[PDB]
Amino acid sequence: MKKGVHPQMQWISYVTQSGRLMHVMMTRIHHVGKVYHFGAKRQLAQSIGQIAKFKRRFN
Amino acid sequence: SSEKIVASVLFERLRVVIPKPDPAVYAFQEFKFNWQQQFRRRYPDEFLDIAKNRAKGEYQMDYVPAPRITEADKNNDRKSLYRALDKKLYLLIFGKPFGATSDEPVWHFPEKVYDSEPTLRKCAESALKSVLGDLTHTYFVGNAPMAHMAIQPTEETPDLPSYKRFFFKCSVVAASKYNISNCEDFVWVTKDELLEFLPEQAEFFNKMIIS
Amino acid sequence: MFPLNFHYEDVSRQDLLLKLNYANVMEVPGLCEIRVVPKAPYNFIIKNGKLAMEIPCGQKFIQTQDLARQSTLRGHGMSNFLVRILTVMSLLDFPVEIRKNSIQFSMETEFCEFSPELEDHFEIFEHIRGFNVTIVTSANTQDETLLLWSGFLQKDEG
Amino acid sequence: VIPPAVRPPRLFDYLKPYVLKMHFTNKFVHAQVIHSPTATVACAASSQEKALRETMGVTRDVAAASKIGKILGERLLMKDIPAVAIHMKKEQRYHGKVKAVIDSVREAGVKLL
Amino acid sequence: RISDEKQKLYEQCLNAPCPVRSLTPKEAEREAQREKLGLISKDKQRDMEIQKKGGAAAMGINTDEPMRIGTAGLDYVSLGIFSADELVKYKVTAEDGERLAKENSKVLMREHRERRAAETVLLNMKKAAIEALPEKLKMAALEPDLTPFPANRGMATLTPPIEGYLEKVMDAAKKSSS
RNA sequence: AAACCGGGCACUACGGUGAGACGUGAAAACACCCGAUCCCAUUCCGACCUCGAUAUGUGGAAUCGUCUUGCGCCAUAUGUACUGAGAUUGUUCGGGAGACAUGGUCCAAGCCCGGUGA
Ligand SMILES: [Mg+2]
Repeated sequence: MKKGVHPQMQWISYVTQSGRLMHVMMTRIHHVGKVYHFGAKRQLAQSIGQIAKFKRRFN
Repeated sequence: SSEKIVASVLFERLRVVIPKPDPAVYAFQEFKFNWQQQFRRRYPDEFLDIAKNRAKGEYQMDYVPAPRITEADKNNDRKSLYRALDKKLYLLIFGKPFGATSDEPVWHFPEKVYDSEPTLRKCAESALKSVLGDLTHTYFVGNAPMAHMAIQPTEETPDLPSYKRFFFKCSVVAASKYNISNCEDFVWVTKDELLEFLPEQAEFFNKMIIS
Repeated sequence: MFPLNFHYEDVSRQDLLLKLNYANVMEVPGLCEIRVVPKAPYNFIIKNGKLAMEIPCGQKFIQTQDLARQSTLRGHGMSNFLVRILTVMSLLDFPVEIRKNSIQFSMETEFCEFSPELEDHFEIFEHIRGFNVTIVTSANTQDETLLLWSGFLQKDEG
Repeated sequence: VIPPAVRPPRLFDYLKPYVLKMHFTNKFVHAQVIHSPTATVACAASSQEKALRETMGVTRDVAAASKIGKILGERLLMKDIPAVAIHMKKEQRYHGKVKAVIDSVREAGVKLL
Repeated sequence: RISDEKQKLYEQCLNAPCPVRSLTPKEAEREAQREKLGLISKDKQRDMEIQKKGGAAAMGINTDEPMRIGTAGLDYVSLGIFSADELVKYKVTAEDGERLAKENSKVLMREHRERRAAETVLLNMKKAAIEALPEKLKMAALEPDLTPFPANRGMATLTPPIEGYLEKVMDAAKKSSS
């Protein structure tokens, strides 16, 4: 690693969906390192089909 | 002639937490972080003020990490998959294995005697199914045995026939509790405790099991 | 110490040794480097696009002649970047493609939108097409690369 | 490209028959002075020698290279060889262990040609 | 519109100074000759602007109190991984760095060699177990197991799962989904 | 001690340079496996190189051996092309390829250091 050439780093914390605490490094873009929590927001998308629309409409 | 192959299962729960590192490794990593910061570019305060100027307080919820020492560790609670989180646990069942040294129960692994099945992995899966009930939270590792033992009769037990015992590996996937049946008693023990449970087979299991 | 390298040394290596036929333990594949390149049309001029590559990589890119940009991550920087990538991959169903020895991954602005450390300073990553992330393994077979990627991608929901 | 065969420098006005060559491994450092017309070792010093592998702690580092260079320079002055010529291999630069050996030989009182 | 002030701030980030200026010895003599001639570089002027209002200590660098690994209140002592008395004490200097680096190399090489020896012994016993099988079962056992790893298996981290954490998060996600 | 083994230099295309298969890490040697604090390396990166660090792990990459071969290279035809001298308008006396074809990949072998033998 060349000196005087790379950005400063920062230690932050990751919390997974089960509560496990992990320390990772990050480019220093905040004043202090912060704890970040990860949710279950997998965000699956469902579209109602034509037959399903017909069944919910006229049955 | 020589027949009755035995397939054993080394049922495994991996480490839940990372073990404590060597203090010199931690000291060097912390020094390496602090030393390289002197020669790295320090972003101005105005760029950090993009986050600081909207660093907004909330109703607030403080996070408390779970301790690495559990109540099962404090109570020495065996049959529990929640103790010795930095180590690995192994399942022993208490009953009668294939060997006929006596009619008294002894600690052992889940075995089954091979009869006609296409693979020994099928026999190990049947042996594990006969103990835990279902293979929903189990993961077998490899079609090959990890080790084997050839048991030959000696000058003091000429009644026991010759046979080979093959060990297969299986991992606990996500279940912290299992319904253990077809046995009298069971434990979840580390490598050192399993070596203490098996004082006569410790020289083989010290090599079969990586600490 | 760090969870990714410890997971590789303590879990994945022994399982790969038991699962595949290897002559010696130095034939077991691992991780060599991570290559980050931006997706093909980009401005080359704005400081926004340069700071949008410097921040997630953690090290300065090389700009050759102004037609190419590249960042190569090795060692603990590679492991740190990879565990940051793999944690955010638990939040969506990001697609990856498995090469003979490589794992190619597209780091869109949607990926930066779901990074909790990059929720703020998101004006950096707006109007940026994204980056191509190449993960190079020391595997001689595509099946070995697929097994290694399945071992590294672990989530608590399942 | 195909690498060309390495040739010794061409004779211009004088012979200069003593050539210093250095070799370094993971464990030991070596320095041989070669008499080119006879292809014989005029003088050699290494940390692998029986009389030298115990008189120094580390036999592989820059300090070992400096000690071996000083020993070789003293041995060369003992054999009445006043000057040597330096030969570097493909990977060798004037840096580190090579620099340590060359500087110790020059400091011992041997001229470099 | 698109802010030129924001682009200027990002340029200041890309050309940000360091707490201490490191010079190659070839470049250090060039800077000394420039000082003798009376010429001042822009980076030298910025470094002198830094040093007149402090220095490395004003830019978040101090030797006697190094920054710990992790965020505040979540260091290795606070998590119960390490005790306070079993931590190696050091300063941020090159003299301590040589000692820590050499000891780190020794310890890491020893641990790596122990792991590789254990894996080699296990591989040899696996080959011995394969070769001690009947022919049909040996042919069946020699096939590679290309079954992918289960994603539901975890990865060891610095802290175990909390008992009422994953269930609550999954129940909230399921209730918000329906 | 006189042989052998490892490394460095030297010799060298029959000794070069590729490919495949099989082996080999001698109580020693070489390399790798490990790290990036200082030197050094990177128009980003311990990838290369460098500096460190290895009671014994590995010969996966390279490095050593054994065979099989491909290009080459060496030796050798037989015939022909071409050609020097000479005019039976070249009836003589000489030289002699390239491409083929046949074999071989030898034999011999110096100095220093370390190890085993001693
Ligand atoms: Mg011819």
